[PDB]
Order: sequence, then C-alpha cells, then structure tokens
Amino acid sequence: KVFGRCELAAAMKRHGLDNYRGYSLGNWVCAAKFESNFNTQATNRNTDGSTDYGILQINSRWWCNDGRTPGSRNLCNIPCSALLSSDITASVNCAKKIVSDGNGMNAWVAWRNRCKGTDVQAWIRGCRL
Ligand SMILES: [Cl-]
Ligand SMILES: [Cl-]
Ligand SMILES: [Cl-]
Ligand code: NA
Repeated sequence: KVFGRCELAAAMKRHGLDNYRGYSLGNWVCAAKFESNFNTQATNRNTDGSTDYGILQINSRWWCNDGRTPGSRNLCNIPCSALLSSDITASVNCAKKIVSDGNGMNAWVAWRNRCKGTDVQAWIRGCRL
C-alpha cells in the first residue's frame, strides 16, 4: 500500500507513535517518506546481505526473521514479511522497540541525514489529526 502523507500520520498516531520516546509525529512521517516513500512494500538489500522492509525500512539483522540473514536476530518476533502489510501495526510495534534501543531515531540513518534538525512539523501540516 502506498499511504498518503496525512493518512499515514493518522495511522501512526492511532498506534501511539506520536511523541513516542519524545519524537513528534512529523519525525516519524519524515522518516517514512525518505525510507519508503510511504510504500509498505518497499524493500532494500544491504551490502551485508540483510534486507530492510516496509514503511520504516526495518532491518533483518536485528529486528525480523527473513531466513536469509546469517547470524541475525528477530527482536520484534515477526517474519519480515509482516512489515510489508497494508496494516502498519507490525511496523509500528517494531519501530517502538528500535527507537528505545539507545540511539533514538538515529537508528534510521535516513532520519539522521534528512529529517533530524529540520522543520519536521511540515510533514503533518494540514492533516486533520
Ligand atoms: Cl511534528
Ligand atoms: Cl536468518
Ligand atoms: Cl532520544
Ligand atoms: Na533476522
């Protein structure tokens, strides 16, 4: 599914991501924009042979099982495929674990490089939240 910007902001808010670990909703929308362009089916193969899945490009090295990332963990206790669903529940629940792991949203390189320090409220401007 390709979400609209406000559509995704709504879904994220309903699943409790807004201000989670102190990160306002626009941080999460900005991260999704640059990670996946709001497409839940996004995948990206990394140099190390791990893969990133879904709206927030969550990685198989630590967070989900794909059966093809030797040595990895599955800390969200899900198949990576769950992260490609039209329903973002799995992705949000897992993101909450990631953002709690010590580095906040710096876990998402793209957030650090493209969202951090920017006017992230723009990503929710106009949404009926
Ligand atoms: Cl915001
Ligand atoms: Cl594996
Ligand atoms: Cl933090
Ligand atoms: Na894994």
